[PDB]
Amino acid sequence: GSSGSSGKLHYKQIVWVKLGNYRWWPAEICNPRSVPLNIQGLKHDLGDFPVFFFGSHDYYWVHQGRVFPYVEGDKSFAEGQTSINKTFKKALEEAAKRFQELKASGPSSG
Repeated sequence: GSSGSSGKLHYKQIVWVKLGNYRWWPAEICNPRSVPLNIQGLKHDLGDFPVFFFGSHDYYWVHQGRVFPYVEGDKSFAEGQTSINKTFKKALEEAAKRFQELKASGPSSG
């Protein structure tokens, strides 16, 4: 916001999506004005914001605190000799792109 700001996730932000077990899935918080009504229509309570699931490409409303901040200069978890080859990877790549895109965007508020 302005003066004293540091908390709660903000739209257009790369984070980690919790699915279950040691397995996870990257995603980026999106805005309700961005996603289609189809998503908007989705009910909610509070905090829960629209997020886009990479690889799959699906929007959902998930509370906050369950998602983690995706780092760039580091990983040590999902990278280093891999012979899986699945949607995940596709998501990983996308998740990366976005992160690179977000930061790589014209100046407009913020």
